[PDB]
Parts: sequence; C-alpha cells; structure tokens
Amino acid sequence: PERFDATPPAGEPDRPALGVLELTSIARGITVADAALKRAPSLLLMSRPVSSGKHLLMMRGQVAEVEESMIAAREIAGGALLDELELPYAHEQLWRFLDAPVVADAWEEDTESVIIVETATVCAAIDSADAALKTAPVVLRDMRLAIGIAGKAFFTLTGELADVEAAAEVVRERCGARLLELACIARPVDELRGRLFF
Amino acid sequence: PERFDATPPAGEPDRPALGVLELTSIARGITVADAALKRAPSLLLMSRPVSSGKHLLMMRGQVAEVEESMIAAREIAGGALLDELELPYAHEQLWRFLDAPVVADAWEEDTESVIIVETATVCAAIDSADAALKTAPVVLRDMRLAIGIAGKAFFTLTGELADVEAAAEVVRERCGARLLELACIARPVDELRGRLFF
Amino acid sequence: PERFDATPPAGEPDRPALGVLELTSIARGITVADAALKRAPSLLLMSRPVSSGKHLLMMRGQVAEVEESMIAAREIAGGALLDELELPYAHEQLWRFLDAPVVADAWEEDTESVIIVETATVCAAIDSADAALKTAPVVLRDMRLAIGIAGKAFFTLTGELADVEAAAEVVRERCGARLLELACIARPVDELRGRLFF
Amino acid sequence: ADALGMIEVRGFVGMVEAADAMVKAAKVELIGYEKTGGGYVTAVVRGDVAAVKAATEAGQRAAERVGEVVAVHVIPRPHVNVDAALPLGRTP
Amino acid sequence: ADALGMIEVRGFVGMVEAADAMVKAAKVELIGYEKTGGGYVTAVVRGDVAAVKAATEAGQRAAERVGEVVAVHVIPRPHVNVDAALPLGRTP
Amino acid sequence: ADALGMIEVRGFVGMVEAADAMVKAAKVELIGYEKTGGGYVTAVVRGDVAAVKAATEAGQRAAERVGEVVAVHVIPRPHVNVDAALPLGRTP
Amino acid sequence: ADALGMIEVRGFVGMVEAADAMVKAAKVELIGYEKTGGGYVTAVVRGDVAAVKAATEAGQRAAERVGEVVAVHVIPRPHVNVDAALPLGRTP
Amino acid sequence: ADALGMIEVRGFVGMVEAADAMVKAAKVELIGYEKTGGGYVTAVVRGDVAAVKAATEAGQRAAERVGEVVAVHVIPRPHVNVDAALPLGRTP
Repeated sequence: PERFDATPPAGEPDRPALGVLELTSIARGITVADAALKRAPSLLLMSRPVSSGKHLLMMRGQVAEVEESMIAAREIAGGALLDELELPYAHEQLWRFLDAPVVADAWEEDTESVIIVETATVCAAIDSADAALKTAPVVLRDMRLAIGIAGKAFFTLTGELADVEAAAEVVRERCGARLLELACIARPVDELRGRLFF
Repeated sequence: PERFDATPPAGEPDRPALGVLELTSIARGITVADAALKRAPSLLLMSRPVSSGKHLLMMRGQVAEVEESMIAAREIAGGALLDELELPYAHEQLWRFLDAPVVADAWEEDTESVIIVETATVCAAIDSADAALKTAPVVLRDMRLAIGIAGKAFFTLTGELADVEAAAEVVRERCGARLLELACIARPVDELRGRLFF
Repeated sequence: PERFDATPPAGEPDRPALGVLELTSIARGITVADAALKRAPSLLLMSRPVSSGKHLLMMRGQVAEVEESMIAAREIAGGALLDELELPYAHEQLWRFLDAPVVADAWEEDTESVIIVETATVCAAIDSADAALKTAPVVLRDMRLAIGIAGKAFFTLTGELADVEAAAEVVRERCGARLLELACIARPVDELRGRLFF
Repeated sequence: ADALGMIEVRGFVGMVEAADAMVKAAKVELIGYEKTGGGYVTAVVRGDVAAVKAATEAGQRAAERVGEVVAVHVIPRPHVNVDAALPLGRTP
Repeated sequence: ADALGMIEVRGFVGMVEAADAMVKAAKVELIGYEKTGGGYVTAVVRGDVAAVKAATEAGQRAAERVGEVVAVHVIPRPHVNVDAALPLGRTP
Repeated sequence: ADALGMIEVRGFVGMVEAADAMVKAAKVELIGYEKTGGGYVTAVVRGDVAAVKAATEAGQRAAERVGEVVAVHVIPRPHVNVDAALPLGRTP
Repeated sequence: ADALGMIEVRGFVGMVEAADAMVKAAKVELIGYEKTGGGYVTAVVRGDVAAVKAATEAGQRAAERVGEVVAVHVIPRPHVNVDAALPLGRTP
Repeated sequence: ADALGMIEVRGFVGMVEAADAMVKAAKVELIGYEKTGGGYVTAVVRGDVAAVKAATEAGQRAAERVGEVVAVHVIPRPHVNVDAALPLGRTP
C-alpha cells in the first residue's frame, strides 16, 4: 500500500484533502462508504473494522471531492454515527501514521520534551495531531488509532518545551470534551528517550 | 489443521453436525468443554479466547453425539452461558470460515449484489449465516468472529438482488433480536467490489 | 527478550523484585512511569497499552529500588490508578510468562490435574500466581495478560490434586473480589491434556 | 487563472492572523498584502476555488477573534485584465 | 525561525512603550514597526514562543496605560509563506 | 541609551507648541517628529531623565491649550533594541 | 543573557532537594549556589524562560515538603549589569 | 550513581551524633559536612538506597536526643547536575 503517502507522484493529481469517519457499526461502514463513493470520486484509503467493534473510514482526494463525499456520508448515516472529520489540508507528517500503528524507537539527541495525549474517539486524535502539527514546529513520533486498545487513540509529539506547551494549548482548544488526558513531560528520563512503548 | 474442511477424508467417519458455545468466563469455558468431551466423544474443533473476554467452544461429530454433548454442556454451564447453537448439518460453504476471519480479496464477474450483516454474539452470526445460505443460492465471502472487534461478529453474502433480499428476510426471521444492523446494497460501487475491508 | 530471565549472569546485579502497575489511562500512565524511573534506578521491563485501553507497567530491580519507585509511582497516580503489585521476590517459574502470552503444547505424563483461574485485573493474576507458586509445588503452564481478551487475565496451574486444591485455597483469598471463576478440574480427558487453548 | 481570495482588516495584526490562518488551514499561496492607508490592510490568496473557499472561511473565523473584519470575498475565476492591472501576484 | 508577537496601537507613543516593555521582559528581537496610516502602528517582535508569549502580555499591560491597544496576538509558529510574503523580519 | 520623552498630539500645531515648551523648559535635544497619518504626530525629545521628566509634563500643560494631547510618556532608559530598531534619535 | 530561576530556602537540605527537583523536572543548568549567612541559601538555575518557569514551579512543590521556602522568583531576561556584577554564573 | 542522605542539625554536636550513628548503624559513607552559618550544619551520607534509607531512620532518632533536627531527607537518585554542581562528595 503506497496510497498513504503524503505527496502524490508526478503522474497523479494532487490530493491533500482527507476525511475520517468513525462509526458504531460495520454494516453502516460499507453503506456510508459506498454512498460516499457514489456521490463523488474520492479515493478511499481504508475501510477497517477496529476494536470496540467500530468501523474506521479514511478517504482522500481534492477539497470539493472530500467535502461532497463527507456530506453524502453524514446525510446517509443518520442512526449509527460516532464521529466525523473533514480536513481540507492535512499536515505532511500525518499521512504515514494512518495505515498501522507506527511506534517510534529513536529520538534525536536534542529532542527535549514530549507531549503524550489520548482521546476517546478516533477523529479527535487525528484532528488534534493535525491541529498541533500546524501550530508548532513539533515532530510527531508515534500514534495508535483504536486497534488493540478498544477505540481510544493516542499520540506523542516531541520538540522544544515551549513549542510543546503551545501545542498543548492548541490540543486543549481542539478537543475540549473528547480529550481523555494529556501529559506535558518536560524532560524525560534517559531510559525513555525513543524507547518509549515496548 | 485439516479439521476445518467440509468433508472428512476416506479413512474418517462423516461428521456433519456442529455445536457452538459462547461463554463469558474463560475458565468455565474450559470446564464446559471438558465435561462435554467427558460425556460423548465429540471431536472438539476449537476452544479459543476471543475479545471482550468471551470463550468460543466448537465441537463436531455426528448429530446424536453433538446433541448429547451439548445437553451436558447446557447443564454444566448454568449461569455464565451466553449463547448456544446446535446444527445437525452445517452447510458446505461454512467450514473454512471458522478458524481465522478470511476476508474477500476478489469476487466473480457477475456478482450482482452484496449484503453485510452483524450480530452482537458470534453464535447468532453463525446461526443466521447457516440459516441463510441453505435457503438461498448466495455465496459467503467474509466473516469476522469477535477477534479484535470485542464480541460482535459479521459476515457478507453475495449474489442476485432478489436472492440477497430473500436471504435478508430469512436472517431477520432466524435471528430475531441479536441482529444488530443488517445492510443491503443493490449495486456495490465498481471502485469497491471485492476489495471490501482494507 | 533477555531481561526477562529469572537470573542474570555474574556481571549483572540480581534483580528479584517486581513492580507492576495497571492504569486506566496512558498519559498519566507514562508520567507515572517517568516519575518512578526518576526516583530510583528501576530496570523497567515493559510499558505497553493492553486491551480495554489500559497501560501495563512492569519493572525489575532490587527490593529497595523497586519499593522507592513504587512509592513515587503510587504518589503520581493519585485519579487514574486501577491496580498495583509489588513483589519482594517473584517465583522463578513466573518470569517467562509476563510479556509473551505463552500457551503450552504438551504436559508431562505424570501430570494429573489442572486448575484454571481468571482475574478481572492483571496484577491480581500475577499476585495470585506468585502466591500460589510459593505455597504448593505446582507448575504454571499458560497465562494470558489482557491482550486480546479485553483487560482480564488468566492462568492455569497443574500438578497433583492435593497441591492444586491447596493452591486454590490460597488463590480464592489472595485475590478477593477480583476473582472471576476458578475451576479445580480433577482429571481432564486425554483429548484435552496439554492443549487447552487452540 | 487561479481563484482569488481576500481578507480586509482594520489593524495589521488581524491581517497577519488571517494570512496565517488561510495558509495553514488550506493549501493556498499568499502573494502579498495591500495597505490602502487609514489602517485597512488586505491579504490576498491565490488558489483553486474549492481550496480558497475553505481557506477564507477559516481566515474570517480567525481574524474576527483579534480585530475587525471589513470584508471577505472569493472570486472563483478572475478575468485576465484583473490580474493584469490590479496587482494580485499573477501579474504577467 | 522563531515565533511572532505583535502589539497594535493607535499611536506612536503606545507603540514605543509597548516595544520597550516587550523587549525588556523577555529575550526577543524587536525587528521593527509597521505603519498602516491613520495612526494604527504595529510593533513586531520575534523570538521563542514562551518568550513572546510572556513578552506581549507584558507589553499590553504596560501599553494600555497611555493609549488605545487595538490588537495583541502571538503566532506560535508562522508559516513559511507568511514570512516570505509579509515584511516580518525573517524573510530570507 | 539616554532617557527619552515623547508627546503625541493629534494635530501639527499642538506638536509644535509642545516642542517649544519642551526645548525651552529644560535642556533636551529635540530629534524631531514621527507622522503616522490621520494627523497624529509625535515630537520626540531625548536627554537625561531629570530634564525630560519635567520637560514633557511642562509641554503637556503648555500644549493642552491648542490641541487634544493624545499621549505623553517618559522612558528613563530605553533598551538597545528600541534605539537600534526604531527611529528614536540615537540610531547607531 | 539567558533566563533565571532561583530558589532560596532556610536550610541546605531544602536547597539540595530543590536543585534536584529543578534539574530533574526541566532542562536547566545549575550554575552553583549562593550563601548569605544565617542558614539562607539560594539555588540558581539558568536556561530559557520556558524551562525555568516550570523548574522553579516544581522546586517550590518539592521544597515546601522539607525546608522553608523564602522566595521563588523567575527573571525572564536580566540586564547585562546584573550578570556583570552579581555571582550569577554568566559573567562574560 | 550512589544515593544520598542528608541530616541538618542546628548545632555541631547533634550533627556529629547523627553522622556517627549513621556510619555505625548501616553501611553508609560520611563524606563531609556543609556549613551554612547561623547554627545549621548538614551531614551528608552516600550509599545505595537500601543503605541510606535505613541509616537515616537511625540518625534521626539519634539526633533527636541531644538537640534539634531541621530536615532529614533522603534523595535516592542525585541527578548529574546536582552531583556536579553542589558539594556532594561525588563531583568528578
């Protein structure tokens, strides 16, 4: 699978716009998904039954394509629907943390601080990761989307301590009620630098 | 692992029955499996811990042997027995979907329609599937049974549109209330036919 | 898979203690891990998100070092703490069953009886297993800790019938309310001995 | 050629916030600014119409938080005299 | 580069007191000022995001004493096109 | 470097009157005036703090008669970035 | 130069505990310690202002449990005369 | 590396009684005493954490027989900046 890349190849149209649906049913997953594909030609990245029995839809395309696919999705769903997200321009670092959980095992030597954060839904974690990577020069290290831990989804951002403070401010802006808990580790132990989930 | 085939080999007796137990406590799962194999010698197919802590017991033999082991299994479990199934003749297209969830990678040329259906318990999924495909010329494509999706179990049928609506009718009769949400599709999207969970 | 052995070589100090914490969150979970490794030089075994979205922390070390890290970790967890466990000297047969969920293929021929026991948390399971090993000459065969089966954790002992009943007397009071069901199967059938989960 | 989007703010800080919000929330290309005197500063983005109608609807939402927004407008396809005479970055 | 802080004052004197109290209460670099006509001027400081986050809220508290303060806002990390188009001191 | 005082007057006549009263009522060095449109003009004197701190509060009284004096301020020691990056008289 | 945090306590034990909590709870660089007689000692950390405003904020929690906290105070950017003529570690 | 235990006694005599009862009662190493002036002196022991934690609960019951004890505290891990900056006897 090479459809999870950030930029498309040179013989391909540019598709920055992304749309995530999180559903409390799997039959509604296929119904909402093929209604969205009937409405607009959106490239559907993944349609996967993940834990706590929910269904995870990620579709990719141009901006109006994803907007029209998501409006047909959210009118065909209602009533099994848990969360929705429609981003016009996902950040470039985000695209390779969507297929499978990719843990990070080696920070840099000047990696100062880490903010680890989980949310109950899935779309809150993706929205928070995008809205924090846009607002600070932080580097997303690892992220897990609802597989193996019953729906909940987490990620860790690293960088300068002041930058991860600003990123904590903006994650607290964009989650609000879907935020489970957040941790602003200022300077971790040397035995947890990179080798963090193990 | 040749115990999950439809017909037995020539040196083996016919074993057409199938008995399914789905339990909440795993230790009572192995207790009920022990007692059901103490009473009548059913060839035990599987005793597996699945997600949301359930335990699946599947036994196989002639009709009378599976019947007697299942009545012993009923009286031993009671009361953490969640659900129970006794089939005298499981259909031939079923036996290769019970070890691991095989997902459909490709379809036929004239696969006219597809229908997805989930039940809260695995026993109702197997019961409704086996009741469906004996009363319609549908083909079962994929089937996930509570591993990694926390209790729920789904499967999809294909074929003629009138055939899959008749199979929907017989599933909705033979399941009653454990059916969570069934979904019919008249004509699946050409961007989605076959590549169904990805 | 090398810091899990019950004894180290001569160049490494022996680390007999065990500090386990199972937490309902991960952000406060890994801040608890960070503070526990700040307070004392505990050789941390693992820090992993297990199912039903919990965080499982295990550390070795000397007795005073693990107890210092446990008072710091118990300080920071107070709330998102679910269960804790501090062992001054874990039994030798336990150490290879923590990380990898290990099932057994075959027993010994003189092995008579089996006892299967499931606890709702995981620290209750490890606590009762380490208490049952140090009170009756039993052999631990298999043990599943919260991966797959949604937080819950079980294990099976074997041996002579008097030893497994004495181990039952210890486990049904060392656990408390965290016990789920404990089965003292006196003589499992020949079809099921050695291979209980398959 | 490409579509046009604009934010006019009383106050330079509101225009800078609007420009940052338009170039972050969507994929556009900020070409410059026009200071028409009296404090009215106007940021101009150039990009295809579906993107700029998502950019400016966040640019207004961010720029009203820090100041006063005079006008927000998106032209889907400006005539070639407009980019040829009024200075919007695409000047031949 | 670094983060951005701004103080918008209708008045040169509020700008100078604001741009004094910003640069004293943090390690920032006042890259300068921006005039948009009609008295709306803008002191613009650059520096790390906690530094400017303290600096502008010191400058606002020391600038509301004498003059009207229109806008005070900290961009935690401006986009590269924002510096490349707008004259913000960090244009390569 | 050296201490600083400034009078922002809406109107040119009040600025010239304030500049007259400042450079007569003490020993300062009037480095001129900054205009920001809309009539707001700032006369800037610059000397030791005992001179400017009485010169500005004599010039305010003497130029409140003719103009609506917007802002009056004294900075006893402006920081090196204010002098180096803003036109306040002692640009190095 | 760089930012400044300082914890003064009445007791050397409280100062060692506060210095440990500061250099473990953030990324500061402990330059030494200052004695003023009478049991008053002062631990002094440097860095950026983001690290020290969390470092002293944790050191105050870990120093009220042992000694007696005189004063927790964080200077964002001290003047060059201060580090020129006080034993604060940053003499040029 | 090794852990840390500190006894602060108002008086030299109670500090010597504490520092003697600790080196008798467990396997620790007295490595000096810190004078703060005014009356407070601090005995400092270094070992692994199973040693100083058991020695200080003997030192504190010793030094509460001849005088006043300010703050017994055990640090099981001195960080490398505290160990390199403050006189704790293990500075390389």
